[PDB]
Amino acid sequence: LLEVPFSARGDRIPDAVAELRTREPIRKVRTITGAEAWLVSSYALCTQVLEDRRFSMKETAAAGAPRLNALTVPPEVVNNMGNIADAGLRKAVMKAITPKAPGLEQFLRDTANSLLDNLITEGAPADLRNDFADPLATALHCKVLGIPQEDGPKLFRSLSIAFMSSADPIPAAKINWDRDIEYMAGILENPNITTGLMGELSRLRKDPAYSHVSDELFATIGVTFFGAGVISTGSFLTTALISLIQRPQLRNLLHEKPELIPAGVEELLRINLSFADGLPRLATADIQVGDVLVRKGELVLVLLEGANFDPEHFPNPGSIELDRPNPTSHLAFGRGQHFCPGSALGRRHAQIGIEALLKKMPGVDLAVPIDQLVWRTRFQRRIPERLPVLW
Ligand code: HEM
Ligand SMILES: FC(F)(F)c1ccc(-c2ccc(Cn3ccnc3)cc2)cc1
Ligand SMILES: FC(F)(F)c1ccc(-c2ccc(Cn3ccnc3)cc2)cc1
Repeated sequence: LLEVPFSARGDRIPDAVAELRTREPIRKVRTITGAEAWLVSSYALCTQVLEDRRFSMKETAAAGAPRLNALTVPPEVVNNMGNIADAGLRKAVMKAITPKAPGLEQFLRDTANSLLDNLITEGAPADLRNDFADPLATALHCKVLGIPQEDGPKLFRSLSIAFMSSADPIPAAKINWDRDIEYMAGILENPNITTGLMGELSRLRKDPAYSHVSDELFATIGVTFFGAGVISTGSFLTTALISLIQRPQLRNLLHEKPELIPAGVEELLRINLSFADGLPRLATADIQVGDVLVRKGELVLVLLEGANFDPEHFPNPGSIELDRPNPTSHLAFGRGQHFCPGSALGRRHAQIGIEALLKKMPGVDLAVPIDQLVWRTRFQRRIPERLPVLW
């Protein structure tokens, strides 16, 4: 039986996705746990699944369900956004993580420019993942959360394990989870934390209108938004920079006309292979999806690059076109109930990171042949361990 995932490489889509989309856009596969699942790979069917709440994210955590991979968080946390909504906290969380907070965009620029200055001073080769994209992501999310910049690196080092995609439970994941929860609980008791997401959560925690919300949920919001945000933005920016380096004509165009960078980033989002696995959902009813009657209790995997390279929806899908008529209709941030709450911040992180890099390193290029990149395996993202460049 066809095993997923197909390839950990984030620099090229396997030829098999297109043939699967054409012939079997919903197809039975085996996951790394040994469970069976339905892999959905066309734009039409991917959108159907994500927009039908009966395909439940929450129920993927039920005991005895077929699993894509092992949980790395407590089962209740799989429903974290539903818990946030039920607590009446959605508006406050969204307001705290907008890229339009005063001084945040300028903080992003100053930080990106400082990171790039340090690389230039040290001399090529430079590692654009470990010494640019991930530190930029980490610094951004410390500022967004309102926590000390010096705490970022230790929090960041949990993520190589927290976002593993493993057949079995991971002992280190619980060690790091409990420790990072204790950190965020301490932050909520820290009177000097008055800004960002944790500053706001700290205030709502003492507000009688939120008296019933548990201290547990408040800390969980901090841990999960730091982790999801840092791993997602660092990983997306890293693999977007590869796609840009691989396209010197686009690199030069965006350097010459940086007003096109937002449109470029939107296409880089569309063609991005950062998510290593399909998005998992558990059917809570018998539901027809294409030629398959998905049965209650079965696992469905929504393959984002299946949708995003679907030639029916995105003609010439492998080509970056800055003037498509449906440019944000990609699924890089998902779709439906669980659409990424950090999408605006993720866009701005990448836009500013690319703007700064192209200004400082207009001649940026890989310093090793592309096949020498080492792609992380059994992880929820596809990323190179190091991204060596010259300029
Ligand atoms: C380019 C950057 C990003 C990408 C590509 C991305 C991608 C995604 C996708 C595809 C989903 C849907 C998962 C699903 O439906 O199963 C998602 C959800 C989520 N994202 Fe992002 N994300 C990014 C940035 C961020 C940031 C900056 C934050 C927070 C600061 C964040 C926090 C979350 C959270 C908490 C969820 C869970 C939503 C839910 O369970 O309803 N992400 N993200
Ligand atoms: F909202 C957040 F906190 F961000 C959040 C959102 C979703 C998850 C999630 C974790 C795993 C799986 C799949 N899976 C594997 C084994 N069992 C279920 C699906 C969803 C976790 C946290
Ligand atoms: F170990 C910590 F650092 F504490 C840690 C552990 C796990 C998470 C986590 C947050 C969300 C999701 C689901 N998810 C992925 C992309 N979008 C949603 C999975 C994992 C965050 C932090």
